[PDB]
Amino acid sequence: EVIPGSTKDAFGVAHIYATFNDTFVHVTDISGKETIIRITGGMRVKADRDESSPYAAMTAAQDVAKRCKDLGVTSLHIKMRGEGGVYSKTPGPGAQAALRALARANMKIGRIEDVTPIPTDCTKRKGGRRGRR
Amino acid sequence: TSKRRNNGRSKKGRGHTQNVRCSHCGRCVPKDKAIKRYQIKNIVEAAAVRDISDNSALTKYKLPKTYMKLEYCVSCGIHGRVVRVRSRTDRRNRL
Amino acid sequence: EPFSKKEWYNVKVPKNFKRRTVGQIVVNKTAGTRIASEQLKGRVVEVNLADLMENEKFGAYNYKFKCHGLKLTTDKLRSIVKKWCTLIETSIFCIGFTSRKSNQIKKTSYAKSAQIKKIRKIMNNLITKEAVDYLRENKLPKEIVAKCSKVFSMDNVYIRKVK
Amino acid sequence: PVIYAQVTEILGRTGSRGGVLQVRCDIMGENRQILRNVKGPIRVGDILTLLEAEREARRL
RNA sequence: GGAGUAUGGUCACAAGGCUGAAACUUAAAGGAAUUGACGGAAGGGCACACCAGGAGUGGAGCCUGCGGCUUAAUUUGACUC
RNA sequence: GAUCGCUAUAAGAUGCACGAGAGCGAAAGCAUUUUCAACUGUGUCCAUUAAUCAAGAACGAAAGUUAGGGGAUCGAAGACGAUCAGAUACCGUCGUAGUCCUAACUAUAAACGAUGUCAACCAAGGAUUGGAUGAAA
RNA sequence: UUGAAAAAAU
RNA sequence: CUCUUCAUGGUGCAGCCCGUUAGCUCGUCGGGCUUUUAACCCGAAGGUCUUCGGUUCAAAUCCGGCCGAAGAAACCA
Repeated sequence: EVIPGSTKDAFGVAHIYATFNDTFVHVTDISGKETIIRITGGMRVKADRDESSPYAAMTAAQDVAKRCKDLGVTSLHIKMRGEGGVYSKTPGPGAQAALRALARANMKIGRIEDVTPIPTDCTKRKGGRRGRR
Repeated sequence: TSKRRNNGRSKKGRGHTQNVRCSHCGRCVPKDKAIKRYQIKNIVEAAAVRDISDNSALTKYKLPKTYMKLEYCVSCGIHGRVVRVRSRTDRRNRL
Repeated sequence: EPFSKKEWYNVKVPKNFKRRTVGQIVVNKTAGTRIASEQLKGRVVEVNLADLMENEKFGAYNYKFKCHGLKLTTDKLRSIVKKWCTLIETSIFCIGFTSRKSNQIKKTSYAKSAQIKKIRKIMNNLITKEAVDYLRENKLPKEIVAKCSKVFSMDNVYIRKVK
Repeated sequence: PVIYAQVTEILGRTGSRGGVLQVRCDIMGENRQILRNVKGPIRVGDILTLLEAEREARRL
């Protein structure tokens, strides 16, 4: 009937980290210290260049939905982000693919925030004066 | 010879301005010479904004927007079609 | 079975803040270790004043609670940044901006360096003395726009962080 | 499990040369707009068959 | 052009900095704009140019032209569209 | 037990968004908040005390030198993996000097407005930075 | 993603 | 002496510890791409998988002496 460790309806926090080389769909509880299920883009594909494709990101956001249902998690807060430390602050193509797939799997989407870490005053950046030629 | 009267920059009464990093190349470009573009975008795109509204846990939640300012160099601003080569008379336009 | 029961508990906020239970937090079970290691795990962050004061007029903040502080949401901080004005910030962190006028025609409204310091001395002499922390909003970045309006016009005055 | 859609308008041709048409379709089950990449001759009147309707073919 | 090089002097721990030729060689070197051509530069259209295809040729036997080889001579013109 | 998530700690460096054909400085240069110069005002004072300057002197980006401290990020040299006919390069990973501070040197830049300093005259227009002076509370 | 070269005077 | 491993075109590497008739590059010849050369692509030939037996419906390929190299360990005529 009910697996051990599950509960009734509960709220989780979904951390959708999407670069141009991977896509992390990681969900925890409101505390953030305890994580339920984490599936990346590369967990669902056998090619290194497909680790960022929307299909891989959308697929990895479907097992997270079904595992959250098993654990009793019925809603998720979304914190989308990309590798925006000193690099491009734009999350990759897999950021939106996972979010729509999460909602299309009959899950309640709570608040959504862009927590891409912008630097107040940063360090040097890779590339040099002439950049990446 | 001289293609631009301002020499492609926007500095007049100063001698030095701090460098910044190009958005695409990460290349050191002067602050006044850089191509400044301010972009406003919703976090959830228009194709998927509906699907979130079908299953929302809040009453009057409005989806926020992303606020980022990007700076490009001339070499990549042209390549990315941010700016284009203009006519000799059309170069003087500033609108 | 990775989970294997574990245990789910409840979070209580102080008795001044309407909602007194936010949600569940998972832990391990008793061993040579101890489950009251729900201490210092006080990093539960709720959009606070839209999900716990049960009213979406406050929905642009964030709180955290030890078992701490408050912070403005990232979306709100970016939105209130204007291109052709002056940003004034001090330290509790409060941030404001010079405003326009109905009859004003010129594009830029920049404050003088001396005028900036006047606004950054009033703003520090009323955040203390009004140093519970007065709770809510109750509109007191309001004698910050009525006390500095004798010097400059200001609209987007907020308290962005308390540590 | 195949769910059909009705072609409403044609946005244009893409895919290097002209062999793929971008059309915005609606599913007669729930009147839901969807954008797909269509291979072959198509016009406004006829409908389309979609074995999968979870993807959006906006192509970045 | 030789060349900011040789030599003389001077400064520096040094790298080098400052001053600074001649022999010899040569009808040009160079500046701004014009027209054309070209661009692995941008924009707009077109062609069986390609796409969706059909028939194929290239593989085999034979006919025929070209090169080569041969011979007394194997007459010769044409060699990307 | 990586990538990932939540806290706490220590140094190093940096100073986003505001930030602009805006300001200051002789030039180089100057952006977290808490001695000098300049304009304006003037029924103040001196009375030619001024301008340009061989020689001479001070300041002078970055890199570089010497000796300490620091050493996070990035990274001339260098070591790998690609690409290539080759690649000792562009591309990816790692990484010494260096990048930061102190003391002493160095004195060169497309050190450019490629436009020496001082003075007189000089068409039309919008706008801006800082004062003064009228109206507008 | 790779694209090196085209002897002198007319 | 005991245990273990390997051998394949001119060359170097593949191959299935069950098996049904052996490949990838360089090397040779010819053709294709190019206005031409160099790069680039393709086809053919090139070994029958050290040597002899069993193992069966068939063995580079499973097992045995034999070759001819390699690693560890031992040694009273």
